[PDB]
Parts: sequence; C-alpha cells; structure tokens
Amino acid sequence: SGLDKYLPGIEKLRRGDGEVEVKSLAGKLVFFYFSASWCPPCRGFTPQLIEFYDKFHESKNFEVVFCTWDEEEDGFAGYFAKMPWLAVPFAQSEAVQKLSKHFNVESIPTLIGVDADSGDVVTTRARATLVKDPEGEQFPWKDA
Repeated sequence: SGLDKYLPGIEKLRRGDGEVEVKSLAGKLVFFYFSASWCPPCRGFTPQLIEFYDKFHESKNFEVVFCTWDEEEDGFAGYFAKMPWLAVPFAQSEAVQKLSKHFNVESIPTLIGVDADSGDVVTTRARATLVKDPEGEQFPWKDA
C-alpha cells in the first residue's frame, strides 16, 4: 500500500513477459532501480545487482523494480529482458520521471529502498553500498 505514493495508481508491474500486482509486494523491502540500456556506468552495475538479487531476494525479503531512463521501448525491453525482477511498464514512464525527481536522482545507476507497507524510505545509497558489501552484511544499508 505504501508504494502507491511513488507509483500512483499503477496496479501492475512487468515481470518477464507478463505482469504481477503491486499488492503482492506486501511486507517486502522494495528497491527502485534507476538505470538505462544507454548508460555507460549502469552496464557493469546491473549484473552485480542481479547476483545479489538471485542470492538474497527471498532470504532478505526484497524485490527490485526497474525504473527506466530508456526513452526507446526496444532499448527498455532488451535491457529488462536480462533482469530477473520487476519493472514499471514502459507506458508509465511519466511516473518514473516524476519518481526520479522526487528522489533527486541526479545520475544513474541509483538504487533506493523503501518499505512496501509504509512507504518509508530505508536507503538511498544502495548502488554504492552494495559494491562495498556484496554479501549484504550491512543490508539494508540504512540511511542515517
């Protein structure tokens, strides 16, 4: 319920070649992952995040939602195809742009974790902290 303030009225997220309901994320920690297929520094970070997600998304009870900065649907789609998690649909790119300004994402990649039930912000720096802590000993890298 807490995700509605960030993705107002978006009831479904993409998953693989289908969709899942946002209410299914109840109780999880949710990371918004801002990236794009055209961004040079994003390229090598995405696989490090896929490795952490495959290891820990169930045991550490979190989900990743890709919030694209791709403005071409094919670029978006080919990139999301390599990811194992969820995405805001391409047609809802206005909501991703609004979300990126809400969190003042000045460059990508950027990974922001919020609690799904309350919407509370947990971490704004997980792209940096995961590179330093690949086993998540300090997850979820709470902001001071």
